[PDB]
Parts: sequence; C-alpha cells; structure tokens
Amino acid sequence: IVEGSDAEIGMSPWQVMLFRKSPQELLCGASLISDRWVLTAAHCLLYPPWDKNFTENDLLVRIGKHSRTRYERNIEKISMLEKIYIHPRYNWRENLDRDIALMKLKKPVAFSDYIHPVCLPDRETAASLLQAGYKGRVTGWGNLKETGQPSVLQVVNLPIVERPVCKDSTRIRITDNMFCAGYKPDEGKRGDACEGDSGGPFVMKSPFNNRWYQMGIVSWGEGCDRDGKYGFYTHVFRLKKWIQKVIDQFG
Amino acid sequence: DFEEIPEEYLQ
Amino acid sequence: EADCGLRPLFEKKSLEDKTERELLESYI
Ligand SMILES: CC[C@@H](C(=O)NCc1ccc(C(=N)N)cc1)N(C)C(=O)[C@@H](Cc1ccccc1)NS(=O)(=O)Cc1ccccc1
Ligand SMILES: *[C@@H]1O[C@H](CO)[C@@H](O)[C@H](O)[C@H]1NC(C)=O
Ligand code: NA
Ligand code: NA
Repeated sequence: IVEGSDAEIGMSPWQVMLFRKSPQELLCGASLISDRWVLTAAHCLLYPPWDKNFTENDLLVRIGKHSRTRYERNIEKISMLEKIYIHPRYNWRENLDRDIALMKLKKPVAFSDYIHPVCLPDRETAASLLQAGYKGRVTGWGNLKETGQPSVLQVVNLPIVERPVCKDSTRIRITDNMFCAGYKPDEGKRGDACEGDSGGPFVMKSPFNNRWYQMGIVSWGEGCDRDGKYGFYTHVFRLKKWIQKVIDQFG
Repeated sequence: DFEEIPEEYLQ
Repeated sequence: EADCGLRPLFEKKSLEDKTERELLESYI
C-alpha cells in the first residue's frame, strides 16, 4: 500500500495473508468470507506470463495478522488449503478479466477478536454503494512504494472513479468485471495498492446496516500511485453467482 | 525476512 | 454468515476506527 497508514488492531479481521511455504515469503492478500472459505485474486495463484502456477500444497493461509513478518503467537491462525478454485473464464492472457479465485480450508478457522469474516454484497448494496466518489478501503502488506516493505498491515481509503475516467487512464481493455479507484491528480490526496497487495479486499461500510462489505479485489494497476493512473479491482458482485455456485457445490 | 513458523504447519 | 462484517473490536463494542467516518462522508 502506497501513501496509506498503519492499520489499527482488529481493523480488518477478514484480512488474510497468502504465504509461500518455500521460500517463505508473502504472496498476496486475501479475505475471509466464512470459517472455511477464503477469497483472493486468480492471478495470485495462476499467472503464466510470470511462470506462476501454485498448487494447494505450495501455500499457507495466515489469518488474524497485523505484523507482516512476525509469527504472531496466540493471535494469528495458520490454515492449510484443501482446494483452489479459479474462475473458469479468468483471462490471464489479456487483461485479467474475472480475476477471482476461492480457496477452501482443510479445517474451519476459529473466529476471535482478530479473525472475522467480511460480508459479500447483494445486488442492492452493490447498486447503492458502487458509485463514483464513494470511498472504499484497501488493506495489505504490499510494497510502500512502486520502486520498502511495511512492519504492519497498511490501510488506505480511496474513492471509486467514473468509468470513462478509468477507461481513459489506460490502454488496457476494461470490462464490467472491473472497477477502478484512486484520487485524481487535481484532488491532491494520494494512495494506491501495490505489488503484494493483490488478492486483498476493497471494502465499504454500508451506511444502511453498518456492516462491512467486500466490493472489490486488488487486481492490477500501471505502476503504483502514479498521477493519472488508478488501481483496478475485481468487481465482486458481478462474479457472485460464480462464488455461490462453487460454495454450494463444494462447501 | 520472515520469522519461522511452527513446524506443525509445514508437515 | 449472519454476523459477517461486524468487527469484534469496533462495531461489536460500538467503537469507531479512526477513518471510517471518511467513508461515511463520501456516501452522499
Ligand atoms: C498480475 C499482473 C499485473 C499485476 O502486476 N498486478 C498486481 C497489481 C495490483 C495492484 C496494482 C496497483 N493498484 N497499483 C498494481 C499491480 N500486471 C502485469 C499489471 O498490473 C500491469 C498491467 C496489466 C494488467 C492486466 C494484464 C496485463 C498487464 N501493470 S504493471 O505496471 O506491470 C504492474 C506493476 C506495478 C508495480 C510494480 C511492478 C509491476
Ligand atoms: C497449471 O497447473 C496445472 C497443473 O499443474 C496444469 O494442468 C495447467 O495446465 C497449468 N496451466 C493453466 C491452468 O493455465
Ligand atoms: Na483507454
Ligand atoms: Na494515481
């Protein structure tokens, strides 16, 4: 996260760290959506241009974390993966269309002060909140600058951007399964996700029922926090039918 | 750069 | 889950975090 700040304790109890077993390193962010299901970006698991194709046994999920590198004894919980599910129409060849994947845990994780699932949006909440100017929140342990690394989880609030502005900011083909967020050059304020934040959640707090909903997944961006560029996020509601299909079939 | 995690999670 | 999106250390004890008001103010 670039130009964000340290998270408060328990601020984002759905935040998950995707952790590579060997070598031990941060792979991606992710989010807890039930006691056995974790949501992330497909490109965290599968991205052939970078020779990335992880299997279940390659990875661990670390939940309840604050510190990036510490083993947070008596606080974090570490889960093994039973199965990865990548969207069948995930487009890694072109523009990361449908950049979404689910991971089923081998055992349920116990909820605590530090570990708690985020809601997924239904149609009405999505329609109400996914509006240009409305701000969401992005969290992660990714890089602090495009070109070091944070001691603890970082947070930044960013406004959703009008779709024509998103489109005009890039040569990449944008789809309805994406939205973009961030400040404009004229707006002064800054901030963006970056490398290592991928798969993490873009959340919004509904003013109707005061619950946090995950509207987006950190997906892609040209550099990090560049003037005139924006962060792009997987549109979670647009892909919720796939999410529900997988959980209904395999959960 | 990361603290070692308990062996039980690597088995 | 029925309890989703309510944080133990914030919503559950009616405490706000330091910047959630920024979000609310944007929801016009
Ligand atoms: C998975 C590939 C992806 C990527 O690196 N995504 C991670 C990412 C997430 C968020 C942000 C951001 N919000 N600024 C940037 C990158 N990627 C190549 C990019 O984003 C590409 C554009 C692209 C999009 C879709 C298909 C192909 C190319 N831009 S890029 O500038 O190459 C990504 C990057 C950023 C900083 C440092 C190193 C690399
Ligand atoms: C990724 O890995 C699996 C098995 O290791 C393989 O079958 C598949 O063809 C690879 N490439 C993909 C899904 O693009
Ligand atoms: Na364009
Ligand atoms: Na920018």
